Amino acid sequence: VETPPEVVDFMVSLAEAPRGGRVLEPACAHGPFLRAFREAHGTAYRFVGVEIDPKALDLPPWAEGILADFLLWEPGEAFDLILGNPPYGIVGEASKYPIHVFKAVKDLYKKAFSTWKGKYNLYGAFLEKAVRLLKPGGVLVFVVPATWLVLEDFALLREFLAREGKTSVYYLGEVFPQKKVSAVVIRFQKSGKGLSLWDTQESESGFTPILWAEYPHWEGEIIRFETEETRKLEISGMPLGDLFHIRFAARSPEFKKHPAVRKEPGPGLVPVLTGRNLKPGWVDYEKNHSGLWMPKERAKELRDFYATPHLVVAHTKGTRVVAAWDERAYPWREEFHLLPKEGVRLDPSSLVQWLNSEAMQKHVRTLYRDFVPHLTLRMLERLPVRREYGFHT
DNA sequence: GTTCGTGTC
DNA sequence: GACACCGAAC
Ligand SMILES: NCCSC[C@H]1O[C@@H](n2cnc3c(N)ncnc32)[C@H](O)[C@@H]1O
Repeated sequence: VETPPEVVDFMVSLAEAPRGGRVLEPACAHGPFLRAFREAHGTAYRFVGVEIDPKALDLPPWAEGILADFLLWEPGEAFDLILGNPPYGIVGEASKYPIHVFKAVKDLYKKAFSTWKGKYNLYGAFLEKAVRLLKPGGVLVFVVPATWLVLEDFALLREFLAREGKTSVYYLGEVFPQKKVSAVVIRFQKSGKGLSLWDTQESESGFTPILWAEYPHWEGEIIRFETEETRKLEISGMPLGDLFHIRFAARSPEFKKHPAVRKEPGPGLVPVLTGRNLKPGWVDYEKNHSGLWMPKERAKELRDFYATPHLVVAHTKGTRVVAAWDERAYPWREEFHLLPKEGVRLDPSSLVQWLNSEAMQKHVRTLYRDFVPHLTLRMLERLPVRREYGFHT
């Protein structure tokens, strides 16, 4: 619920409004962005803050305060400038997710937002809402998690931004103390088109932006930090996804409902493996991390691919490629499981060595930095491997 | 069928 | 700060 002063200062340096313009801080609490903007650019604007919690709303006389759910709020008139730090979190059951609303409210959210996809996130909804509240040519400056650059849940959001105007993304990374989030600033303007990607560096003003790459024809594709070397490697090889079907492991409740699964070791039973069992180039078949055991030979009932040795790639070891050949064909409750496409003939050991290579680790760290704590399917399917006869590049 | 985000030390 | 969710969500 806080933004560091130098993140505020950076964002205000990116903000613009015509004089007499309408300036809005959604989820405002005491209105730090309104205050910072007014300090920097003076008093000749109309300042509005929207806050859902009356005990949090605390603005000076010069700002209009509104007590409402920003996501359901409909002003009479659109805005010249919208800035701030929206709330984040998945709306769902408290046992698993942090954002708790009545089902009727979540239904209203899904109705209001065309970018709502999968579990989605409050911050996605705040972005779509803000764009919708902009006058043509209006500017939005938000600080949000980096996850929307790459994740499937945000594909509709990226496509929406791409067609609604022009987007600049500035990577900050993990700049909130005591908060484990890699953050970006988004500067969007409701006009023109394209994407500009910027790095940043800490400075006495706060952050200095460094232009990284421009994508004038951006249509909502995943956003990555490309370099000469990442580009060269990709074109030198072919995508891993063109050689393999990529599946995910059966999930924990699938195992818990299977008649042969037990919560205890026993004769003829094998541990159900998790990501903690997967190592670079080998599998630990000994230690049980799942709390579940089953007859090895019945695993194929959950997914057919459990029946034979195959390549397993890690999902939750950060931005890394950690791969092994599961020669025993054990049951897995986690990770990616890669099955060769028709007529593909490879050497498991060669491919494993390549995927685990220092070169491959550097490749993914460059493109995807710390946006998310996973190697995702979208990243995995693009990993460059040797070109194979029958599908070159 | 598979996605996504603090918890631990 | 490295290494992990795991199951409610669609
Ligand atoms: N802008 C700082 C971080 S977001 C935290 C703040 O947003 C508020 N908030 C959470 N959800 C909101 C919503 N849907 N509409 C308006 N304010 C909201 C909280 O009350 C809190 O003050």
